[PDB]
Amino acid sequence: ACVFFCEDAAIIGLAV
Amino acid sequence: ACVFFCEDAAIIGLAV
Amino acid sequence: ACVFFCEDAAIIGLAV
Amino acid sequence: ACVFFCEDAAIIGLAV
Amino acid sequence: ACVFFCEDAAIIGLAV
Amino acid sequence: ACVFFCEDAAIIGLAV
Amino acid sequence: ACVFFCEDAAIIGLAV
Amino acid sequence: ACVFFCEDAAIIGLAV
Amino acid sequence: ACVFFCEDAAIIGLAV
Amino acid sequence: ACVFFCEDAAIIGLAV
Amino acid sequence: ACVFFCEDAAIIGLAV
Amino acid sequence: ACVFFCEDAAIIGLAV
Amino acid sequence: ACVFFCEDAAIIGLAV
Amino acid sequence: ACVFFCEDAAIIGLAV
Amino acid sequence: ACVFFCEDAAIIGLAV
Amino acid sequence: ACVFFCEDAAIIGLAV
Amino acid sequence: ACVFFCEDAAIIGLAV
Amino acid sequence: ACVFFCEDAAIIGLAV
Amino acid sequence: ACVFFCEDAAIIGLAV
Amino acid sequence: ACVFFCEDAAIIGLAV
Amino acid sequence: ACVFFCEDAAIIGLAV
Amino acid sequence: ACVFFCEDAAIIGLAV
Amino acid sequence: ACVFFCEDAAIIGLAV
Amino acid sequence: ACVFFCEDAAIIGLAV
Ligand SMILES: [Cl-]
Ligand SMILES: [Cl-]
Ligand SMILES: [Cl-]
Ligand SMILES: [Cl-]
Ligand SMILES: [Cl-]
Ligand SMILES: [Cl-]
Ligand SMILES: [Cl-]
Ligand SMILES: [Cl-]
Ligand SMILES: [Cl-]
Ligand SMILES: [Cl-]
Ligand SMILES: [Cl-]
Ligand SMILES: [Cl-]
Ligand code: NA
Ligand code: NA
Ligand code: NA
Ligand code: NA
Ligand code: NA
Ligand code: NA
Ligand code: NA
Ligand code: NA
Ligand code: NA
Ligand code: NA
Ligand code: NA
Ligand code: NA
Repeated sequence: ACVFFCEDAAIIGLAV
Repeated sequence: ACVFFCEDAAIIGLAV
Repeated sequence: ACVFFCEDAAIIGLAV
Repeated sequence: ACVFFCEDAAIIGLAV
Repeated sequence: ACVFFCEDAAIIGLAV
Repeated sequence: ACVFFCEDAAIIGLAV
Repeated sequence: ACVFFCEDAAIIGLAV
Repeated sequence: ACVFFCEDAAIIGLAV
Repeated sequence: ACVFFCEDAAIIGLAV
Repeated sequence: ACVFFCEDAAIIGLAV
Repeated sequence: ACVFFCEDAAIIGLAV
Repeated sequence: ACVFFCEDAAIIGLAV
Repeated sequence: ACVFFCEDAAIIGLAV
Repeated sequence: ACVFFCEDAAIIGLAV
Repeated sequence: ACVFFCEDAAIIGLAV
Repeated sequence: ACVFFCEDAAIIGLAV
Repeated sequence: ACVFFCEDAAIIGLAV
Repeated sequence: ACVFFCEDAAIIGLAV
Repeated sequence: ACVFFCEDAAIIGLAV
Repeated sequence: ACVFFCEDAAIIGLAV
Repeated sequence: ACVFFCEDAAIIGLAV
Repeated sequence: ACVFFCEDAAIIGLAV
Repeated sequence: ACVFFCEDAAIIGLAV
Repeated sequence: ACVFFCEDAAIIGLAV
């Protein structure tokens, strides 16, 4: 999996 | 948001 | 039927 | 491995 | 127009 | 929502 | 079913 | 060969 | 006509 | 560079 | 023949 | 530039 | 892992 | 939207 | 090219 | 906008 | 205290 | 002075 | 609190 | 799990 | 060694 | 190559 | 010593 | 100036 930094506001690293 | 194609197996586009 | 790509977030093909 | 696109309903990618 | 993916089998892109 | 592929010309994805 | 991409030419998505 | 996506309607992948 | 995917950066479908 | 599929709505491949 | 998308990592189309 | 999908065998995207 | 579409030219999906 | 770190050289986080 | 942070375990930035 | 890193507990990025 | 970056998937800073 | 990470889209460090 | 990155030299993360 | 940054030499992220 | 991020205030990277 | 973080003003990553 | 982030492609920290 | 990450222990960002 990879870490992405996204927002939809909090910007969080998501483990995907 | 963006679409990522990842697996952890099913490979799915995730809306992130 | 037709395939639509939708999400509610995994994007999946739905057979309509 | 190979990716297949199959109805499981949702049509998704599957890693074989 | 929009492109639809439909089957009646072959799945065909349709110019609509 | 669903993604459609439509000519607006440029053919682009559209989120509905 | 699975979608296969085959030609016999046109390359056709097949609902299998 | 290359794959082209053309319509004359159905949009067909062509093995060229 | 055929669809080509080009950019000049958004990649768009162009109807040729 | 890479192609990303994002929206902010049109979903477009961006050459980045 | 059919096209399968496989990797051993670049994912390539293989003509089977 | 445009992306083409061509057999080089492996079928790959090529930037022209 | 995820698939990314990048070029450095061939554009290929990389399993990462 | 997401932040990507790319170069085409300066490496910058792009809001996409 | 872009830097991605992935694991398959060590998590490393990959130049892709 | 700017990104701040703040404890909300979880320390997260916040877009202002 | 120390900050650790953990996830259970958002990766957050945890104050320990 | 302090460094803030802002964008108006490249995210840059700004010396304040 | 928020983390600020400031210098007066060393650039120091400050717990504010 | 948590990410640690440790010299193994190369300093890399490690998932625990 | 590992790098830890701790405060006792300044948040300091520590070579451990 | 290596990444440096330098003020050019904007502080940006630079590939050397 | 100083840490530089370099690659020859994984980007690693190098202790110099 | 450039930011360097060095230790003599604490790892300190240095404004150079
Ligand atoms: Cl139909
Ligand atoms: Cl695999
Ligand atoms: Cl949505
Ligand atoms: Cl034609
Ligand atoms: Cl056949
Ligand atoms: Cl280009
Ligand atoms: Cl913004
Ligand atoms: Cl402490
Ligand atoms: Cl200050
Ligand atoms: Cl995990
Ligand atoms: Cl390089
Ligand atoms: Cl030193
Ligand atoms: Na059917
Ligand atoms: Na039909
Ligand atoms: Na056939
Ligand atoms: Na034709
Ligand atoms: Na037409
Ligand atoms: Na053939
Ligand atoms: Na504290
Ligand atoms: Na200064
Ligand atoms: Na200060
Ligand atoms: Na301490
Ligand atoms: Na040392
Ligand atoms: Na020093």
